[PDB]
Amino acid sequence: DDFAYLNARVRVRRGTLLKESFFQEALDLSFADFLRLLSETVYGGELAGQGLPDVDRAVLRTQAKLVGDLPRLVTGEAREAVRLLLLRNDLHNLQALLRAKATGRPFEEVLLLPGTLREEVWRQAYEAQDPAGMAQVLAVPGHPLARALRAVLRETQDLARVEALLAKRFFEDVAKAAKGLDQPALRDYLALEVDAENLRTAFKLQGSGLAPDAFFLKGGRFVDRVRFARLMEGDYAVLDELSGTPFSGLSGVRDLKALERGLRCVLLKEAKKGVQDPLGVGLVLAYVKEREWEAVRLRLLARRAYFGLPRAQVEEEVVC
Amino acid sequence: AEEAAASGGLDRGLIAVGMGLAVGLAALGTGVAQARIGAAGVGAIAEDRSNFGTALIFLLLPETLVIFGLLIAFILNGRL
Amino acid sequence: AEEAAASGGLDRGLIAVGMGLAVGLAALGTGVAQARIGAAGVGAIAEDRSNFGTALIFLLLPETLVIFGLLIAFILNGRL
Amino acid sequence: AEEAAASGGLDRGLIAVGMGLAVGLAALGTGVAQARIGAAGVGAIAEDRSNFGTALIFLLLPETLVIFGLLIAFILNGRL
Amino acid sequence: AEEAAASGGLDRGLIAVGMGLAVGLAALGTGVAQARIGAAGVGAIAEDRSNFGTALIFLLLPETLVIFGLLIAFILNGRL
Amino acid sequence: AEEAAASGGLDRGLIAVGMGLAVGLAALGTGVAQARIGAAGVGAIAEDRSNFGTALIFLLLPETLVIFGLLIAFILNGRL
Amino acid sequence: AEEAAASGGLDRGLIAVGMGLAVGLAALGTGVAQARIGAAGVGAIAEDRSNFGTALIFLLLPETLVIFGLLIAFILNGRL
Amino acid sequence: AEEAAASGGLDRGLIAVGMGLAVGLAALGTGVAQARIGAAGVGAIAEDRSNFGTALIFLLLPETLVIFGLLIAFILNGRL
Amino acid sequence: AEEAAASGGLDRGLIAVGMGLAVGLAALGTGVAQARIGAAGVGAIAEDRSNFGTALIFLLLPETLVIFGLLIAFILNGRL
Amino acid sequence: AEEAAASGGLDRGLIAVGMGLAVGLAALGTGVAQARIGAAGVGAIAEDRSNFGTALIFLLLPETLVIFGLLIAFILNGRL
Amino acid sequence: AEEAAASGGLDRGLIAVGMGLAVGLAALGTGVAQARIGAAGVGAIAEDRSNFGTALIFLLLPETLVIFGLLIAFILNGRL
Amino acid sequence: AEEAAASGGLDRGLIAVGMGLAVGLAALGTGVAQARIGAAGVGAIAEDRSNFGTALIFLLLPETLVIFGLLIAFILNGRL
Amino acid sequence: AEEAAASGGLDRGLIAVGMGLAVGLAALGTGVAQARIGAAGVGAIAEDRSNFGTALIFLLLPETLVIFGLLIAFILNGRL
Repeated sequence: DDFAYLNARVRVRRGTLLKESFFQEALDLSFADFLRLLSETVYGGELAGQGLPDVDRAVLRTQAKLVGDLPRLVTGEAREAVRLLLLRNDLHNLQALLRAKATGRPFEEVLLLPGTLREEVWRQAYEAQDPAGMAQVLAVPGHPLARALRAVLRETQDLARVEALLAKRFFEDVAKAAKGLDQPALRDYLALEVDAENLRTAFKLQGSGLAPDAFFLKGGRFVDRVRFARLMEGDYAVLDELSGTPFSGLSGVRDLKALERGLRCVLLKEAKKGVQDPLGVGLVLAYVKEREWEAVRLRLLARRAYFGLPRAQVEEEVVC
Repeated sequence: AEEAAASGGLDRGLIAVGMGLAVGLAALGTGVAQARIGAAGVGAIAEDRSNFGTALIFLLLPETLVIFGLLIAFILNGRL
Repeated sequence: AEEAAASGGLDRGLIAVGMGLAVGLAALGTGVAQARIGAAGVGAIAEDRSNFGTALIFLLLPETLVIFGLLIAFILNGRL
Repeated sequence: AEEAAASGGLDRGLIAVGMGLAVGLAALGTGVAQARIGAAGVGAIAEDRSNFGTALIFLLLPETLVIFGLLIAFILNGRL
Repeated sequence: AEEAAASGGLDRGLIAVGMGLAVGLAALGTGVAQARIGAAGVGAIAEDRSNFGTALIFLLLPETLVIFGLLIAFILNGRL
Repeated sequence: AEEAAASGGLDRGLIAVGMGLAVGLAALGTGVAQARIGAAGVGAIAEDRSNFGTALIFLLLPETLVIFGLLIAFILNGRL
Repeated sequence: AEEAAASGGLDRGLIAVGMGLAVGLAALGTGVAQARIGAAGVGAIAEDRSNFGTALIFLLLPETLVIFGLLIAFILNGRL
Repeated sequence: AEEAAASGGLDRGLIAVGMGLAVGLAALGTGVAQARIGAAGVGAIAEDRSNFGTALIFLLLPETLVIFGLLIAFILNGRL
Repeated sequence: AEEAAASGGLDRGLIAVGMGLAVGLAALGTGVAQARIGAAGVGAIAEDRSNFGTALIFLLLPETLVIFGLLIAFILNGRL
Repeated sequence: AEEAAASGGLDRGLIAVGMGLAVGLAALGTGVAQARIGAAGVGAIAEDRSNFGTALIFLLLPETLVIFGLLIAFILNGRL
Repeated sequence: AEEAAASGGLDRGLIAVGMGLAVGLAALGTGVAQARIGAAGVGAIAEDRSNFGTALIFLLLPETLVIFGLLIAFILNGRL
Repeated sequence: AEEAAASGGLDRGLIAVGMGLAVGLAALGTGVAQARIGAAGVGAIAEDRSNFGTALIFLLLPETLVIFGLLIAFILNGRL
Repeated sequence: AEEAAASGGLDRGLIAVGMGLAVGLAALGTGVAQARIGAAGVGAIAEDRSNFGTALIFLLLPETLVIFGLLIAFILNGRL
């Protein structure tokens, strides 16, 4: 098993993470100067073309070899712990894959990177012609996200529903396993991920007339059914009573964009102070949030530069 | 030996050591078990502010094993 | 002990040593196993709020062991 | 046999220490084993309310080993 | 025993070996427990300040075990 | 052991001492091995609903270890 | 044993040998209990500077575990 | 040589004690090893549902060490 | 012991065993406290060079334990 | 290794105990060393069918501790 | 002098066990304590070569426990 | 005893039994450490097919301890 | 004792038992540190050759611990 070698491999990698002062420089640059800067970094090391499709691809391929190769390098008890983190990036691939089989559209225009399910699992799944067979091919790597899929697929074959019940059931699955793999660092974070999900499920489905109890799943810290119901009526006075959590910063805010920005920045923060717990999954935890967030800012800074958008429209979203 | 006197030679004392093994092992195990419940407690306090009580009761449960075992020990290592 | 502790002999000291492994095994095993389940249990009452009772039946499982070790401890006592 | 040095000489005492060894190591191992299975079983009950029986039949398997050891020993140290 | 002169007992020396086990293991265990609640407490403040009280009530519980152990050692050895 | 109260001797006593360690450690190892396989095994039985028989046969293999330690420990006592 | 001066009887020696087990096992327990809260404790400051005090006050509590183990040892050793 | 202490006295006594350690430890290292391979092995049967044969053989490889230690001891005390 | 450099009694050798434990074990506990907190301190410097000190003050606290072991050994071998 | 008279003897026992240790201890270290690497490594072949040759050469490096201990053990306690 | 022999003695052997605890246990705590620091040290040099000095000072730091333990063993064993 | 000693008997035999503990513990630490890394190391070989070797050499490094310790016991147990 | 060319003696033999504990434990701690760091060193060279020298220096550091445990051990036994 064991994170002893694996943590060590990641510590060398934390050396080539992009510090805050790069994005600071990049805003001052035009697209031509941005491109010269980008090539110094490790995302730059996969670059294959000046234009936009190529920037999206260099970023993605950097994430595929430095982050998406982690579950293979461990096994067992190590592997389950690392796997839960990786699983969110796999769910994104799965939801798109499930949707290409079902609505008959090509394999293309989806997210592919390795994680827990390999590239070949997604190709064999795609080519499967019965949803049940599609499901056994997915169940081969082993993970809680299969077991979550399997139960939802028994109730339904409707696209929109499978998507929602899979996500709900999946975070519930994740939580139980994670609580049983211990460590304070992971527990604090898990709580925030669920709390953030809860808020966020409420925002995405806002005003659809639905049940507010459906947007609250266990794992919480301070949020409950009533806050959800008020929130659903359109009242944001609930967020103004929400303190003692690091979402203290959501108070007095009522725009969906500022609210959701806020949750992603909070989750970033928890993970960045998990490096005072680098033992076990703590360090990897911090490493994945930072590679993800970094990749996102280079894509936003590249878009902002190419189309000559307003600076303040993106300067605020590239810092927490 | 006895739980209230200094009577006994070597024979009686050997009995003391042997009964002493129950108290050590049991105490060892009750201590490790309380720890799991204690950490588990973060979810109980976090999620619901009424299921903090369930956790209070849980920490109380491994202690029951040690105090009963210890009672057998005190008695039989307290006979004439 | 065997049938004494304060007028006891060396034969009884063996019974004492043996009894110590037996209580030690009961308290240790059941306590550690019980805590695992109690710990898991927080999530089980939380998620499966109607089926809280299921988690409690689970908790009962190791208890069979703590009573068996004691039984043995009792058996070993008052034997030659 | 029974512990001795002046209540049945060296001969009797050496055997006595020897037989106790088995029960101590086996008992250590068996305490841990129940915990690993019980922790696992909660995931099962959560998922399906037909797999409670499968966790129980698992919980029971390592119990046999120490109680079989104990029974053999019991014969051996219940006699002269 | 006493530090002063007012005790003697051949039996008591054997009682000291056997009792050293119980205190030592109870402090080991109580400590391991204590830590889980204390790390959990870090989380409790983080989650909500007002229910620092929840960390406090659970945290009291492993203390009982060492404390209990200290009294058992005094009764068995050192009472006179 | 075959003999341990059906014959006395220093000679026997030693054989119990050396060979006693061998079964106890084997009995320890079977428990931990069986348990682990079972703990991981709950996930297999849950998911695979027609590949469940494979988990059961694999779970049976550590039993061999305990029988091996016990056969050796038996023969050598009471002499080969 | 003796407090002042080294032991000069075999009985005094034997008590010393037992009493050591309690201060050793405790000493170890203070150590493990400090580490989980201590490592987190830096994190306390980090997250919230104002509640640096909250982490320390938890860490202090395992120091108690050693002093309680010493006091039993300090009294018991002086005489037999 | 054999394990005795009256078919060779004090000279013999040392062989019997020392040899017991080789077997006892052979048994500990094997026992724990079996658990690791078992734990990983579950994945392999789930993944490839017809590569059942691969998991069983990998597991067999630690058994080799107990057959090695347990025989060596047996041959040597088999001389007499 | 207090008297031991090149010869000494059997008795003196026994106080040296028991007291030896107390210090050795403190060093052990210090190292476990240090491992966790030390490792955390490497995170802190990495992030910000200037708050090497916070890590250092938290770390300074398990040193106290090693010093506590010394004093137990010192008093009990023979008072200054 | 061998048992005979010219690979046997009382003289041979003193050699046999020491040399016997050498296989046991080498066996201990080998079982744990080999297990994790072998657990993961058989797994690789299950996943990726181009690591099987690598896994076999890799596997023998932890096997080296038992093979080493075995050469010492065999030669010294051979014939003459 | 401090800690020496040339002739050995029966007294010395018991003295030897006692002094052996201190170095052995301290080094075990030094080894683990370093090991964790050592893992974290890869990270310190990696982020910045302006914390690289800090990483060296952390690494030197767990040595103090082992050095301290050498000293306690020499002092106790060479004071009259 | 050995083939490079010509001092056997009860005297060589105590030393052989006793010194045997050291190699066994050196093997234990070596064992646990080689295994964890070796498993992660499979992924290393998997990645580097031209620098596969590096992984192989890192495995060899803990073995250095076990073997070094055997050679030290060899000197001690026979130097003629 | 002695280590000039032999160490035979029942008395010396006692010293031999005592020291091997200290070697054992010191060697055990070395195993965990050296291996983990050595794996960590192979990752450092593979990503960046600008940290190839740090990786090498870290490997050496745990070697001192195992030698300390040998040196004390030699010292009590007749010196170097």
